[PDB]
Formats: sequence, structure tokens, C-alpha cells
Amino acid sequence: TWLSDFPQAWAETGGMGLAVRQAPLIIPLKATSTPVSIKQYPMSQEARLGIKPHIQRLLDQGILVPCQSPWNTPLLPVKKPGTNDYRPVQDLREVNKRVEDIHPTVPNPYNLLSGLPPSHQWYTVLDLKDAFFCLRLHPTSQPLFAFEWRDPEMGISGQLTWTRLPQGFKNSPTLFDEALHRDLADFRIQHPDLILLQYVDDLLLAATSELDCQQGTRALLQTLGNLGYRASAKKAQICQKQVKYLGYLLKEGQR
Amino acid sequence: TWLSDFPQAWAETGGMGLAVRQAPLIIPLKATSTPVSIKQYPMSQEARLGIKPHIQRLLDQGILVPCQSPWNTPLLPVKKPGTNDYRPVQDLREVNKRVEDIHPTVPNPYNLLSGLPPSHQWYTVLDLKDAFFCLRLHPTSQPLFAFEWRDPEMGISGQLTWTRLPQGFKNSPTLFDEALHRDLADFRIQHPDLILLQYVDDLLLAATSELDCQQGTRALLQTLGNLGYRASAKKAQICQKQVKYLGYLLKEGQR
DNA sequence: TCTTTCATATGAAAGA
DNA sequence: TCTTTCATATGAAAGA
Repeated sequence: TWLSDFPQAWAETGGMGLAVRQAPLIIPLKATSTPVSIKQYPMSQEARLGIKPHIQRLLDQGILVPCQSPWNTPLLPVKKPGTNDYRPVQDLREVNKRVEDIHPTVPNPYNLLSGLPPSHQWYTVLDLKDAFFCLRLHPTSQPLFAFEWRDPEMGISGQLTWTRLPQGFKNSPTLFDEALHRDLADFRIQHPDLILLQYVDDLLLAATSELDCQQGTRALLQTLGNLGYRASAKKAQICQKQVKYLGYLLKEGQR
Repeated sequence: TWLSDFPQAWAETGGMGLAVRQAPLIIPLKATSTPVSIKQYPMSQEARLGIKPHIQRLLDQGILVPCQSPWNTPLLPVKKPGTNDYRPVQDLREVNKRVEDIHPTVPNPYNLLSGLPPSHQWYTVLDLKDAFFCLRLHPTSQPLFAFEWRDPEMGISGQLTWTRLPQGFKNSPTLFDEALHRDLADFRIQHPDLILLQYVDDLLLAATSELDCQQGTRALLQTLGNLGYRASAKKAQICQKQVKYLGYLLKEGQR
């Protein structure tokens, strides 16, 4: 009954996350950067209707807020399904080019998995839900990610922007990985006998025995929930001696 | 009156050359080569008429002879003039591929000219006329360069081939350069004070004084005529302190 | 809608 | 006429 033992740690029961220990993020711009305002491309009603529910949900969650900004990038309608229901995809390339680069500290999967000993063969894999959105964005950096939102027959103001680290931003993967690392530093200390691999929002906990993986997982879920992160109970692979992680199938210590 | 002093050395008065000291050339084939017979491409009457005079001239000169050979390559009509009179150009690529490679000993112009001292500023430039044709081809290697020749209203046999080193053959430049070098070895010895640069059929004689270039040129022309080679009196640049050679303008020791 | 990268296609130019 | 090399052109595929 893992789901019932940790209501706060699961995305399905704890609600949208928010990394309470993490200071809102400030995004430094390159020395010569000037705001860029790209006009929203005309969107068909079908695309607009498909995307609308998502935008309203984000507005209700406080993830998106109204604003007036000298910055503006295109909102694209992308239909993932065979050919149904669109999802909003912001083209932040012109913003990314004006943001100062940071060193990429996210290790590649191959190197990351090299730190997995043969001794620990009991695994638990957790996938953090809406990870980036868990990291707040400082009010000063929020205007940078603005886009235009219209509602033909009667639309609100015009521009909306994010209050959390957004998708499409070049440094989101790295900033999230580093923030979670800071938040889980203590856990690594109070659990020297465990192996924890972090790849942005993909986590792998390794133990020597089933029990250790059991007690370890409880502690990790507990800690994650308290810190403000949320794991997908649906995808969770708990205390298995065989799991799928980062495109690899871990079994008998292979791959 | 250079032309009158050396009737045998000039192409205009000595007739077609023939390197009498040079043994007829034998062309070694690659170890796995088999004869290749490529059908002559249909030729328009205009092209055929343009080329005809050249073929007859070569037949009269003994440069071309009738033959029956398992080898055959295409004869191409190429009109050099703005758009008039064609000249025969044999496509010997399939033959070249079956001939054993030899080391390229013809130096590049740049390196060749590097052997020209500042001391010798009096120059003479000679261009050997129909140089390759001066070198006989051994009867055994003649069948290799055969092509088909037709004369619609009544044509002779069919195939013709060369009795002299032909144009289009990959090793002609090198074999000619080496043969002339062998024939002019003595001259270089009896004239230590002269500079002789050889680039296939392009010759440059350098002297320190006008007189030396004068006496030197006489000796070279004499020797060339006796050996069977012929220089173009028309193009000849005699005892000039400024001449055009291999695309360069030699003046004051520059270039 | 845009941009960027990489593969496949044409085409021109030489030469035998 | 054929072949070979190199430049210019399209086009497809990804992704934000």
C-alpha cells in the first residue's frame, strides 16, 4: 500500500509540487542582451480549443500569470496523439540565445550508470512529475518567458508568463538537477548504504537487500514529499530486481 | 636567319620528327588486364568530314595504320574553334586503367623553375612539335590503341591504330620526358655552363651572356634536329632576356 | 511556424 | 558520349 503510506509524495494524491527549500530562480542574461518580442502566430480555433484546457489549468494552479512584458515568444500547437488533442509548446529559442550559458552538469546516462555496484541489485525507480514546475522563478526573471494568449469572443489582457521554471528553456534540465541534488544531499548522508542516481527527474535507488530497498524507498518518498516534489505512482517501479531506467533494462547487474 | 641555319630542327622545314635513337616503346599491361572493345559512337557526317583530313594526313605520315585488334576505344569529335572544324580526340580511359602505372617523373613547373640561377638571364624557349608522335610504339603494343574509322559510301577495313606514342594515353607525358632526357644527356655534358629545363615538350635554355645563349641555342637546335625532334619556329623565343615559359613571364630573374 | 542539421539530388564543368 | 569531381539545390527530419 505504498500509495496510502505516502500521500504527499505521489503526484496522484499530494497535488502539484513546489520545492519550498529552493529560492526562486534568477536567470542571468548575457551582457549584451535586449528583450525580444516575437508576434504570436495565428492559431486555428481547433488548436486553440485543444490547448485552452491546459492553459486554464496552469492559470488555476498559479503556474501561469497575467503580465505585460517587452519579451514575447510564439506558442505552438503540437498534436502528439495519432492526430488528436493539441498541447502548448513555446518556442523559446530567441530567449535561450539571450540567456547566459551555464556549465552542463547533468551527466550522460552511460557515465551515470557506471556508478552502480554489483552489490546493489534491488532497485526502485521514481519519475518526478512536473519537476521543472516545482522550481519557482523569481519575479524579476518571470517576464522573460512571456507569450500571448487570446480568447476571440472575449480574451483576458493579452500576455501570460510562468512563475515556475518552464519547458523549452535551455537551462531547465541542469538547474533542476542541481536543485534536487542540493535538496537530497542530506538523504545521501543519512543513507550511506544506498545508491541514488539522479538524471533530472529520473531517479534510481539501489539497495543490497529487498528490505533495505524497502526502508530506503519509504525514506526517499517521505523526504521527496516533504521537500515539495511529487513522484508518479502510476510509473513507479518499487523494489524490483529488474527495472527499466533511462532506456536501459537493469537485470542481474547487466546494462 | 635561325630558320635557314637549321632546316632539320624546325617543324616547318624538317618534316615530321622521329626519335631515331629511341627503341620502339613496349607498354606493359597490368597483371589481370584483358582487352576491352568499346563500340565507336555514331558520328554525324559534319563531325566525320571535319576530322577526315586529319586522319588521312596521319595515315599518309605512317602515324596511323590499318589493323584488326581485340581492343577498341571511342573516337570523339571535338570542335575547339568558336564553333568550327572538329579534331579527333580518342577516349583512352578504359585502356589507361588496364595499363601498369609508372612513377610520375615529370617535375611540377614550380619546382622545375627553382633550378634557375640569377646568373643566367639570357633565355631561349623552344616548343617541340608533335613530340609524342616522335616516339615509336613497338608493334606488340600498337593494337592496344586501336579505334574504328568509317567512310560511309566506301570505307577501308575498319580499325586503325597508332605507330607512335598517342595523345590521351596516361603515360605519354612521362615517357616522352624521360626519353628526351636520355637523348639530351650528352648535350648537358658538353655544355656544363648552360641551364636546360625540360617539361615534356617545353624547353628553356638559359645562358649567362647573349653570345652563350646564341651558341648554346645553335647547338641545341642542331642536336634536336639530328636526334629526330622538331621545334616550332613560329613559337620560338630566341635569346631574349624576357620570355614566357610554362605560364610564367621570366624577366630580371623574377617568377 | 521557424531554424538548424544532414542526406539525397541535380547540375555544371572537365577531359579522354 | 561517358565518367568523375565538386558545387549548388532540394528535402526530410527534429525541436522549441
